[PDB]
Amino acid sequence: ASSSRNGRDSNAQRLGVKRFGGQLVNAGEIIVRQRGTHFHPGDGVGRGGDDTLFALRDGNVEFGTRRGRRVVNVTPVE
Amino acid sequence: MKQGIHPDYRETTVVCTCGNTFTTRSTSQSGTLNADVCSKCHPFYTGKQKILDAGGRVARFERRYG
Amino acid sequence: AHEMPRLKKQYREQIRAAMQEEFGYRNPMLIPGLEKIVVNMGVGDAAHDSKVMDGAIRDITAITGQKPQVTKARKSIAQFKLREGQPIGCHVTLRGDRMWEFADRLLTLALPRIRDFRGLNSNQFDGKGNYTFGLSEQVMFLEIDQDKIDRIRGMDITFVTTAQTNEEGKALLKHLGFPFKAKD
Amino acid sequence: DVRPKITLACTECKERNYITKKNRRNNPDRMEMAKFCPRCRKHTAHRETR
Amino acid sequence: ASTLTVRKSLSDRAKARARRQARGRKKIFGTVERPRMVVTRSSKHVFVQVIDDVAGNTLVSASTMEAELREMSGDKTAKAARVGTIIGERAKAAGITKVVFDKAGNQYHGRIAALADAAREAGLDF
Amino acid sequence: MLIPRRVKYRKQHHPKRTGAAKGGTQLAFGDYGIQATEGGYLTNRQIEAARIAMTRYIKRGGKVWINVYPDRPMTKHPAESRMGSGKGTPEWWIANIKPGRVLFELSGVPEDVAREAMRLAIHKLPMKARFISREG
RNA sequence: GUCGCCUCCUAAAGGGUAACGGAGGCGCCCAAAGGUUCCCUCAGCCUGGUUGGUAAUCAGGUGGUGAGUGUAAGUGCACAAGGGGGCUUGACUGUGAGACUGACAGGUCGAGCAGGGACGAAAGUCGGGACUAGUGAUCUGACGGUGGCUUGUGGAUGCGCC
RNA sequence: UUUCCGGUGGCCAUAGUGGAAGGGAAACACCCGGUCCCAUUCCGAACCCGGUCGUUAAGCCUUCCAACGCUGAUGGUACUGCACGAGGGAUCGUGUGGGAGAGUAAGACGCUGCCGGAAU
Ligand SMILES: [Mg+2]
Ligand SMILES: [Mg+2]
Ligand SMILES: [Mg+2]
Ligand SMILES: [Mg+2]
Ligand SMILES: [Mg+2]
Ligand SMILES: [Mg+2]
Ligand SMILES: [Mg+2]
Ligand SMILES: [Mg+2]
Ligand SMILES: [Mg+2]
Ligand SMILES: [Mg+2]
Ligand SMILES: [Mg+2]
Ligand SMILES: [Mg+2]
Ligand SMILES: [Mg+2]
Ligand SMILES: [Mg+2]
Ligand SMILES: [Mg+2]
Ligand SMILES: [Mg+2]
Ligand SMILES: [Mg+2]
Ligand SMILES: [Zn+2]
Ligand SMILES: [Zn+2]
Repeated sequence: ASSSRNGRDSNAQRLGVKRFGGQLVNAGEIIVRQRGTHFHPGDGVGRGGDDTLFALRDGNVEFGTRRGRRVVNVTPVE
Repeated sequence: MKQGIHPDYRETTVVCTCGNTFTTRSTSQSGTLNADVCSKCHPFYTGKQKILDAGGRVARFERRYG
Repeated sequence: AHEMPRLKKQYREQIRAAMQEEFGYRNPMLIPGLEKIVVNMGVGDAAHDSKVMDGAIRDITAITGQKPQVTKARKSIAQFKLREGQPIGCHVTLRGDRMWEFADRLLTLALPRIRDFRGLNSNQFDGKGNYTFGLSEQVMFLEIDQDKIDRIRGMDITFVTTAQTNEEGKALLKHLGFPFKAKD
Repeated sequence: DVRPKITLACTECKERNYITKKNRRNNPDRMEMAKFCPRCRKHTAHRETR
Repeated sequence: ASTLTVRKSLSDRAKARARRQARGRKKIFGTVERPRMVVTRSSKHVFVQVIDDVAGNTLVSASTMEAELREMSGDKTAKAARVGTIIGERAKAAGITKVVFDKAGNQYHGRIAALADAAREAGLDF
Repeated sequence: MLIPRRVKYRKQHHPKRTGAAKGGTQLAFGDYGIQATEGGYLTNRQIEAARIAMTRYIKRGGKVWINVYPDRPMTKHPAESRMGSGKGTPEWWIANIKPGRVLFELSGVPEDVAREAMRLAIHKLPMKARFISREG
């Protein structure tokens, strides 16, 4: 007969948004795993080596736009 | 400018061999310039060639028959 | 020395007066002028040896008076025996008084002593007042020696002028003084 | 074989502080680097071991 | 008026300086702790503003257009140095302590450098 | 035979057979049309048979348009073989037809001969179809 | 035929999801293709020009991303993460608040701090590479350092730790 | 206070692209030089410095144009959560909630904050 010349898939990477808008986070909490900057780091958000976006401070996550970039901010909690 | 990068360029006397001399400056070495012809000495735009063309078919007809 | 080149003074007085009277611009700083001279040399036959490039550098430095921009190959082409990064051309940009004196020396000395010289074409305009022409030889420039040339080479001389249209650029170059014929 | 592992040791205390890789054709000779020696407590010159 | 795109039909120097300014602003941002010191350098004057970019409002500013600096005899670099001294004095008056310097698309050289060094002499922590 | 010059993927999932026609529900080329009232897969051989029927009836007058192209490859399992061992190779080329899709257009021919030619062509298609016109 | 890893689709707009389902890649490479600082904009098209032609090199206009990205694909990047110049070794040592992701072994991101450095005028950035593959637990043994232990004591020897 | 204008942000085309006309008081800008700090993988073109002469020609700014591009309802339709129903079958329909894309009418020749200059 014949055989299948496909069959290989990589393991699941479980990317995506981990903390959504208005969610209270600690400093250092990961907000989104991503490849590239689909989201950019905003105010109080840092970007990791693998483009992970993490909270630089305590507060609430918000998603927005800064200039032309789609950003994630962590607004300090009042 | 920089030192030790460019060739020597000093004052120079020239001759155009057509009653023309100038006080330009050129890259030559320990001597003078002797050029064949200049622009004002040239026969192009002073009108001394008048080549046009030679297309007298009827002119040659009349010269060699009449 | 401290003396404005004769071409520059003649340009200013005669040519500015002529363009003001003949084209009649409504603003004083609209009269076109010579922006720069560009001497290019495609040295494409230098992928196999580098001494011909020493010759090219010497020839065009003596012609222009400044060291050239040696340009490396942009992209590799196999139809061309051409790789990437090998320098395959050299050009000199003359601006300021140097452009004027190079233009004067070219006009008075270089192009008139071409074999069976017949002027230069006036149909070589790019469409914005800038006029380019090519020389198949480099031996007309009498400021260089004769019995020590390595190999035959040519160049492209480009006049970039601040002339909006082709007609006033042609007028500018003609009034500066160019051998212009009436043939194609 | 073509990109081997090379050990960088301090030129002061001969301490095999670092290990990295090179090409052995692009860098045929031993590599000098300015690394930090935990023993010498400062930045010293490190050389590939021979 | 700050559109993210560089407006076309701008002159070549204007386009280049706009690109340089936008690239400089990528890492420079003025907060209350460290406001941004922007020096706008034209062919005649230097206009300095210290800005809290969070609120988008200028805290203090100085220029060669002020009354006590039109008559002052000096060079362009000397006038820029006097402007740097004045802006440092005004920053100390308003309680700024430290600023982050923004060359606004120009090279840190000459008039801008003299302004920055004078502001540093005045007591600015940068 | 209508076969594409090339396709990006030769092994594709079956086209969806759900929903009314997404586009091409109105005459755009000819004066009369065949409109599909049922969905299905229209192979290139059926398209060719219908085209031959119309073209042979109408003879020399007018033009015929095929609004649907069979650019969907359908694979075939190796014959007499068990299941598995990969997907088969393409065997048929189909167009995915939905109710209300104008399949063929006809022009330059009066209404009765057009009606007869399109009746002949419709008797070749695997789905139900009807003759349509531009409101006369 | 396949067996581990990476990318996309199937996968039903969080994540996950199978088949001998559909496509491809990896078992590296780079002392710069790493760090930092500064500068630059492309491909394509049109026109003019010696060799030179569609396409080497030059000039003017137009062109916003269709070029490029070490390497598959996807997500990104023109603010460039793409092109170039200068100086460099952070391709660090001791750490790791807090998190993401797996039954677990494990995989991944990480603020702030000290030491000693690189670049910058500074702000600052740097614990390799735009990101995600380029990898192998434990046992056993080996080499360098250190000197904690050593069967009566001192050595030796052996072991331990990194 | 107001008007006009020079910088510096925010929204990131309702803002742009294109066309027509007009303006420069301070400012801006081209512009004039290159001696000096500094520079071009050649060039004072650019970067940098000294001036502010000349000029509003271009940048910039004001106004007009819906032209290209951009924004864009209401209603309907597709689709769909839940509950059902029909057909021999691909598949289809209804109740109850949600509800596009396209298209149409239409909007639109930017909105706005701070600093400064001139006049008021
Ligand atoms: Mg990184
Ligand atoms: Mg990494
Ligand atoms: Mg349609
Ligand atoms: Mg999903
Ligand atoms: Mg789902
Ligand atoms: Mg399962
Ligand atoms: Mg390493
Ligand atoms: Mg922790
Ligand atoms: Mg992984
Ligand atoms: Mg430190
Ligand atoms: Mg890089
Ligand atoms: Mg065992
Ligand atoms: Mg014992
Ligand atoms: Mg350790
Ligand atoms: Mg709409
Ligand atoms: Mg609606
Ligand atoms: Mg709608
Ligand atoms: Zn002569
Ligand atoms: Zn050491």
